[PDB]
Amino acid sequence: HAGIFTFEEPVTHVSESIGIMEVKVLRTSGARGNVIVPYKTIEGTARGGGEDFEDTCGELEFQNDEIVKTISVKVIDDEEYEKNKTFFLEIGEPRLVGRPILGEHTKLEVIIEESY
Ligand SMILES: [Ca+2]
Ligand SMILES: [Ca+2]
Repeated sequence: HAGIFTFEEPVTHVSESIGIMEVKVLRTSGARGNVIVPYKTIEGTARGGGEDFEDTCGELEFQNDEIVKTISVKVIDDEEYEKNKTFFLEIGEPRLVGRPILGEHTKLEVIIEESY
């Protein structure tokens, strides 16, 4: 009963001026025990390392009966006019600290919409 872990949706649009994007990870079908869920950002046409966004990777620890957590990603606005750019987040194999598992949405494409 350890849970099935998922993003809300596989694609999201955010403004280049959003500042901080807050991405949710949901636990469904069971909330028993402490579970570690790895996550990471991956570049698309948007560049990481603090250029278009800040690299954000690590692990979420869900406590017993905890069913939602947040990954906060810094999205960096600029003064250039360009096309919309993309990056990704992924969640990795969950582990107890009966097994927890990944659910429907395990890769998320973020489309950063030019703010002008
Ligand atoms: Ca930029
Ligand atoms: Ca821009």
